[PDB]
Amino acid sequence: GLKGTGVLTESNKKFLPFQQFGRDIADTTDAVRDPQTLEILDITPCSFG
Amino acid sequence: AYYVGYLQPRTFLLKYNENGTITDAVDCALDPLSE
Repeated sequence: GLKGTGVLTESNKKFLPFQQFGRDIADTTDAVRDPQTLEILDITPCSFG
Repeated sequence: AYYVGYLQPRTFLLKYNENGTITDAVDCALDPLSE
């Protein structure tokens, strides 16, 4: 249900075993857990300028 | 010995570390230094 647009790179984030989302400075989701493999995936929005 | 506290609606500033662990907190309605 979390909708977004970006590149799904490897996060290198140490989530606690209950945690599902990662936030850094705002309401953006910086890192997200894979629902199937439980791999922690980064959310970086696509390149812009 | 067992301890019973009670919960209040209260604002905190939580110190997350680099590992995602909450290491410290400020009770924002404790004393005016905390405000």
